[PDB]
Amino acid sequence: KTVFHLGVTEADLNGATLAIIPGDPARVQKIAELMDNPVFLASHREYTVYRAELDGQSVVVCSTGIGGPSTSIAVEELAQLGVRTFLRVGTTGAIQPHVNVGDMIVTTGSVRLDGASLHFAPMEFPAVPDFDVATAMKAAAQESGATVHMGVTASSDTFYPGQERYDTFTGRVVRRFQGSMKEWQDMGVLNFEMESATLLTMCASSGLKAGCVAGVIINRTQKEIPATLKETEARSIKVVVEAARKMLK
Amino acid sequence: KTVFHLGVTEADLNGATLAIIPGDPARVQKIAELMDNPVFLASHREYTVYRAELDGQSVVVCSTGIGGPSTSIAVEELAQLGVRTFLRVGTTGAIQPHVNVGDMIVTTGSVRLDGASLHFAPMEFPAVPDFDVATAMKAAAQESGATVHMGVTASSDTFYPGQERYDTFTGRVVRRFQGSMKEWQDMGVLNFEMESATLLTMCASSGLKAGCVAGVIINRTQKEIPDHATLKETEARSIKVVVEAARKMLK
Amino acid sequence: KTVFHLGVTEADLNGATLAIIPGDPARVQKIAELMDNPVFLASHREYTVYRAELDGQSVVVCSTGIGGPSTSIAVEELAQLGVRTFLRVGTTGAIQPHVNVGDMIVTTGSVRLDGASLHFAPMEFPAVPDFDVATAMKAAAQESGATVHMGVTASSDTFYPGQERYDTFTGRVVRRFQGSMKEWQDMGVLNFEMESATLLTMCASSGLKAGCVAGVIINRTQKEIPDHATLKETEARSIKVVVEAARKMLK
Amino acid sequence: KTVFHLGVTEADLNGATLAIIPGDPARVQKIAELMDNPVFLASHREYTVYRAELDGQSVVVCSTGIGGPSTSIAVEELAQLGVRTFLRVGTTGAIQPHVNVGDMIVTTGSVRLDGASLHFAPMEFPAVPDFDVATAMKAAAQESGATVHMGVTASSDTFYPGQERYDTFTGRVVRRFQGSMKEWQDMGVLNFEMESATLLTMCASSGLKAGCVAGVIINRTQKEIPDHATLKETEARSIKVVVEAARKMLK
Amino acid sequence: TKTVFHLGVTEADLNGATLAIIPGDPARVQKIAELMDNPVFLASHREYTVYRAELDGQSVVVCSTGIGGPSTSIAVEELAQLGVRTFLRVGTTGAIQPHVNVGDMIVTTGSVRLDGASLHFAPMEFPAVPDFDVATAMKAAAQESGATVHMGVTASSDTFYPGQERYDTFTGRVVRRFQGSMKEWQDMGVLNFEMESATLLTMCASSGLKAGCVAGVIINRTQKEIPDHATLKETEARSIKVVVEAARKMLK
Amino acid sequence: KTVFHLGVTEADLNGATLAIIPGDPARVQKIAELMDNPVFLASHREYTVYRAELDGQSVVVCSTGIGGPSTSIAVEELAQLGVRTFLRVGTTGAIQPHVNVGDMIVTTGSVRLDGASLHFAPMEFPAVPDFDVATAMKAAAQESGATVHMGVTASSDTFYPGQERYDTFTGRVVRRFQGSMKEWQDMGVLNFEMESATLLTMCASSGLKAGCVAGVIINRTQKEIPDHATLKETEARSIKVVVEAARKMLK
Ligand SMILES: O=c1ccn([C@@H]2O[C@H](CO)[C@@H](O)[C@H]2O)c(=O)[nH]1
Ligand SMILES: O=c1ccn([C@@H]2O[C@H](CO)[C@@H](O)[C@H]2O)c(=O)[nH]1
Ligand SMILES: O=c1ccn([C@@H]2O[C@H](CO)[C@@H](O)[C@H]2O)c(=O)[nH]1
Ligand SMILES: O=c1ccn([C@@H]2O[C@H](CO)[C@@H](O)[C@H]2O)c(=O)[nH]1
Ligand SMILES: O=c1ccn([C@@H]2O[C@H](CO)[C@@H](O)[C@H]2O)c(=O)[nH]1
Ligand SMILES: O=c1ccn([C@@H]2O[C@H](CO)[C@@H](O)[C@H]2O)c(=O)[nH]1
Ligand SMILES: [Cl-]
Ligand SMILES: [Cl-]
Ligand SMILES: [Cl-]
Ligand SMILES: [Cl-]
Ligand SMILES: [Cl-]
Ligand SMILES: [Cl-]
Ligand code: NA
Ligand code: NA
Repeated sequence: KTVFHLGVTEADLNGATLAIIPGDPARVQKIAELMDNPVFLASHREYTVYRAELDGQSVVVCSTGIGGPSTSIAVEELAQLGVRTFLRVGTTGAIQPHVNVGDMIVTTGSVRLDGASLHFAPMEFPAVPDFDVATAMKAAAQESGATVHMGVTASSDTFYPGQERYDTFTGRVVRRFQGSMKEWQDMGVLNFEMESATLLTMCASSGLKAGCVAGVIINRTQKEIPATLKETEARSIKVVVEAARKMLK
Repeated sequence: KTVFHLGVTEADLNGATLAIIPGDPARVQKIAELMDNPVFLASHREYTVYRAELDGQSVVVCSTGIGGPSTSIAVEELAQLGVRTFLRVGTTGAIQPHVNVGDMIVTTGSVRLDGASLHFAPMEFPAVPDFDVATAMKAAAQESGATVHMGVTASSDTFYPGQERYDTFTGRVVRRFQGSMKEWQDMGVLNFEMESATLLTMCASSGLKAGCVAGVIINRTQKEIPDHATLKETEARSIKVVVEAARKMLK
Repeated sequence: KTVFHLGVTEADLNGATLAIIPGDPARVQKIAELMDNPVFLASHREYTVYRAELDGQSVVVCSTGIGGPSTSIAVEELAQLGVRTFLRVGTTGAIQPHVNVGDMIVTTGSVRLDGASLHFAPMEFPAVPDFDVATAMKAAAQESGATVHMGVTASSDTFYPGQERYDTFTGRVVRRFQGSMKEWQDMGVLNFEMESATLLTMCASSGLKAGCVAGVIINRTQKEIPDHATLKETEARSIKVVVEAARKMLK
Repeated sequence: KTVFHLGVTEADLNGATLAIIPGDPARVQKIAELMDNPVFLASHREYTVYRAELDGQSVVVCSTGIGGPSTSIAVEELAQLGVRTFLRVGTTGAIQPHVNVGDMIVTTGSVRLDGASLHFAPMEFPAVPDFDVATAMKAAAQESGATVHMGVTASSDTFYPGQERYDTFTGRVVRRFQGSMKEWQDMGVLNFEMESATLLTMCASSGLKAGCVAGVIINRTQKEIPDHATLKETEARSIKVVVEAARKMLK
Repeated sequence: TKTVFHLGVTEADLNGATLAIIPGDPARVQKIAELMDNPVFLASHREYTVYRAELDGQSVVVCSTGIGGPSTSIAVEELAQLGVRTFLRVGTTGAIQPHVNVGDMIVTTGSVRLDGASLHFAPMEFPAVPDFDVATAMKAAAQESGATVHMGVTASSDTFYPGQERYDTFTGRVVRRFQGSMKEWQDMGVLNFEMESATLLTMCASSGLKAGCVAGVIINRTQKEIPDHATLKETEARSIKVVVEAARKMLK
Repeated sequence: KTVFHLGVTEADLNGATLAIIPGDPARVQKIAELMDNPVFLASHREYTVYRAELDGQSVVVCSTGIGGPSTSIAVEELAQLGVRTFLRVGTTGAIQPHVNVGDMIVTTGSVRLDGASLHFAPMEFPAVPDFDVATAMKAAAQESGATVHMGVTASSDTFYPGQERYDTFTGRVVRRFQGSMKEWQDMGVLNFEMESATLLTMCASSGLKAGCVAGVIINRTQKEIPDHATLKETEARSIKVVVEAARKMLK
């Protein structure tokens, strides 16, 4: 009736079966403001929840927090309340030189460098989006006029060593991750983020539709920031909202 | 010059950048036969290579044989002569009761129950089709008015124990694969085949575009295997779909 | 300001080399209020930061959010700002019959059912606390008058399947975790939690000092589900115990 | 009493309990031709099947195609029809400088770099020939008067990256196989082929006798791709040797 | 009237002992029991030399384990069938941190599992951790000796040579897995190499038994590969006194 | 110039290139006394070392103790002093109903249920004997009139749970090994033993010749402790066979 972490009920969702799930609680409201009749529902820990409407239909907006453990909680509890479709929006670091700060990336498969995904399916199972959601997300991202890239995302449990950052307190990166970036680069992996491997594996093995779209906020091959930036977020959230439109009507 | 197993040259392909790759060599000619200017190129081991023309472009048809290892040879060597897109057509066993004998399945991702995918990318890497190919194949399948499913495929190095078959010489399945089919069923996996995990992982980690479309020849929830007039028909429909998909890619 | 997520500088910390790291941002304030001169520093995403004084020395307080990935960012950036000692306080589910709601557990080693710990050390490395931190935590816990258990904690990347919960949307639990609780019971594992394996492995392999203490808010084996009052007293006792442990660590 | 892929009944094999299993369908006839009363039985996909006699007893010749997946189908379906002894003959690449082209190698254990073996036994189980078969093979190989080597074989699911070939479309070798040849070479491993890991594991764990003998068609300390001048002579020796090994098994 | 397979002692022989001291080397069994009260030779079979003694009025077993977790697991299991619940290992170890000297004592607070037999008790993710009481008793016994005492992580290896990344061997070869592992353990703060603690701690920690491991540093791997003779018996002496003191504290 | 554990020199071995390596120190003298000129050399920890002569050649006899870690030190240190061939004789527990107490088993391959084998080669490498040594051992066993079985041996790092014994202090066997005996049984594994996986892998990957023969002292379909008289009988057979095997190697 009423879930452990989210602090909402089935009634609060008003028949919603699609969710937009940004990482940052501070983005939930932003996204809801782009839809119709946004209403605040609840906020507990990293879970801020809104209801809104698109084309006359209920949509839920719920933040995940950073990483797959907290993402998994959110997805499962919305699912218990009737949600069947999940559209993730986020920020990403690009690892290809042809990929630009400001570009959108739609994830066609994730490399599983996370742990939560294994709580749903064995390593050999693909971290793959629902086909309709990936489709809708590509359309939406191209409709924004930005450059869009479809493809493989490296989904890490850490922001630092698992993305091979060396500018850290120790300067160390464990063997498994030493040289990992060049390896992903040669395989044609586009980008780094931290939630998609869990999300996609969990959804694809559990009877749920999911996808991931992210705006590129940094490129790891050049490193340099241009600042501005907020527009990338602005574009990201317009695109995810658009994608939800296409899933609905 | 000449690639080692395929026995063809760059000139032989006549500028083709796309391939249809069935498993069965018998299918190579039947597929070429549906396009323009079918030309036989080579038959070596399990590799029978034709050239043909679609919309004024050369298309290669090349069989892979059964399993990832032999497929991996076909792809790599075709790639060396300049092929960049690979459309696999194969047969499959459904493991969902709603999926009927005759339906088509376009793989959106493969469970890697194979060995050869590991020779290209580590287990964590997704065995996923290139999105355009998968899109092309969906459209082609729908437009031919066939029941088409999009989903995850379990892609196994064996036909028997790795697909949890007990009607065998020993009757025994190793621990890893005992109860495995039911697990795949609970997760929503649609089908069993033997080549896609290798194909998809290889291509996606190598700068090549690939997809896998397969005709359902058996449903593993029913006991009784379907007849000859259905097998031959499934193959016929399947061949049509992949060629139509090839057309959509070329433009 | 000098770190990506936490948005503080080392100066903001006022000398602090010890941090108390609860999971819930809401509890950051309550912990700091048990000490001297609590000061709000920042709040970004799951990360709320306070400093305060214990016996005239600076202590930072910083939420982790739920799970190893968010925990790991907080620890690294706090380490970047000179923090060297990490006192984790949390809630836990018990799996031993002899451990009752309201007891304290001090982790002497974590079962690594997480993924982020593998980003600092391969699986064979022990998820173990700094001995000094564990000692201090035990002495703090006993001096509270509470019942205190020392032992192994199962630290899971999920709240549901990885803690073998079946009260879920699918009701399904992957093979790896089917029967996992029974196995942990038989092995004498004391409790389930979500951040200890990442924290302890990270610190033990990075020249940093860490321990974990948690209040038992449920016993999964017995189905002890407690009052809001009990839940409150337990939370209160935990926070108090961790502040005391902090006081013992301080020179 | 029939089988899915092979297209032959039990009667067709006329009581045969032993099969010679080359990889290449074109070697089936040639091996059959060295025996008595050879009869073509069937051909489907990579499976070409003959029957012949040695010393008044029936023997099956069946190609397996390239790799363990296609091999496992063949071995399983022969086994269903009463075959118990499997003698594989193939071509191999030698990785030790002291092994010459034209030499014979009898495998005494395989490095399992395949995937299909896992479908029969977990990785810890050795990929080991039946002692008798391997004895017969050694004897037959010596009698041919080529140099014969007994030892460990690396059996790979790929021709290219898993045998550390770099003259490829990408030139890329995944971390796991990057430096693998220098490792095998330093462990005294003798050669590379693609089927023995699957064959040996499968039989050794399933109540079946098996071995693998191979003609050296290339020395990998020299070149990557085999040249045609060589294939012809080494083949000739290989196929006589394996027929001699079979005669010896039958008594 | 139970009499175990390898040890060849009975429950009666232990006279109620619930604590054991378990050195690697049979030569040390008598030396340790000789530091105790009323030592009695019980049995010797294979690498298993067993004595009984008493300490602050309670029976104690001394039993060698031999080298490695396989032989250790047999001894621990068989002693447990006979009522033993607490196990204190003493041994030798090689230091891998520059600040740790020959002569120092190292008390293991957790082991890197580079063994095989630990997996026969618990899967890799389970921690090879001592019982907190024993480690405490061991810390305090060790400090009591006026040796420098170090608490930390120990790499517990199934080999003396490649697993501890020794190159001065027959082949000079080290398999990929252990190529450059020493530097990695150094970088992570790991203190020392030895061969029994992962099996011992994982086994007991998952089996309702109390265990710990204290070891004297016989070599520093920043200096040489092979351990020197002069250091041996002085470091042996202090080590066996430390373990005897730790058992006292355990017993009360 | 000496070795660290064995306390012997190259001089002490007097040119010997073959070793007989039993598990039990007690056995070393009894083996040596079956040859010419036995000479006690050293005894330190579990390593008793003798020298003797067989057909005018020096032979070393060196005990290993129980388990692969102590075995590995013994083989390494003997090899540093120029030993190249190692023949293990040990005791074993059969798991097949038709193997009797008293019988000999020569190992053709070991299931690697140990840890130390991984310190010389990764899991996929086969744990297999030198074919010459295994041939010598089979011959030595047949000619002495004992029953010999050739086959696969499960080589375990523990006596108890790794060999799926439940009559233990806990009655607990970890998931990995629950059901494993039946699995080994069903695959045709002959026996259980603790040293062969380490020895065979280490030697096969390091240019040394090795083998393992074992006297069956127990059958797990029986679970009985044998008579003093049948135990001593078996040991006498075991050692006679290994010495005869060593002789065939020197001829
Ligand atoms: O290079 C990047 C850019 C963004 N993120 C995202 O940043 C968030 C944490 O700040 C995570 O949720 C993750 O998805 C990365 O992990 N790496
Ligand atoms: O149940 C089935 C039916 C068909 N196939 C496909 O059939 C071929 C062998 O018959 C293989 O290439 C495989 O991809 C299966 O794997 N399983
Ligand atoms: O049975 C329990 C009880 C508490 N927690 C803690 O509760 C939080 C989830 O709400 C996590 O941070 C975790 O540490 C569990 O994971 N499992
Ligand atoms: O260097 C070589 C030489 C030959 N083969 C054998 O070549 C066949 C395909 O050409 C396979 O069956 C394989 O066993 C190799 O794998 N590698
Ligand atoms: O550098 C060292 C020093 C000592 N030991 C210990 O030495 C004993 C055998 O010599 C083993 O028990 C092992 O624990 C090592 O493993 N490495
Ligand atoms: O059932 C048995 C019988 C004997 N051994 C052997 O017995 C010795 C220990 O008693 C070890 O060397 C081992 O190789 C077993 O492992 N299992
Ligand atoms: Cl976000
Ligand atoms: Cl908390
Ligand atoms: Cl062949
Ligand atoms: Cl010792
Ligand atoms: Cl023995
Ligand atoms: Cl039993
Ligand atoms: Na094939
Ligand atoms: Na030993």
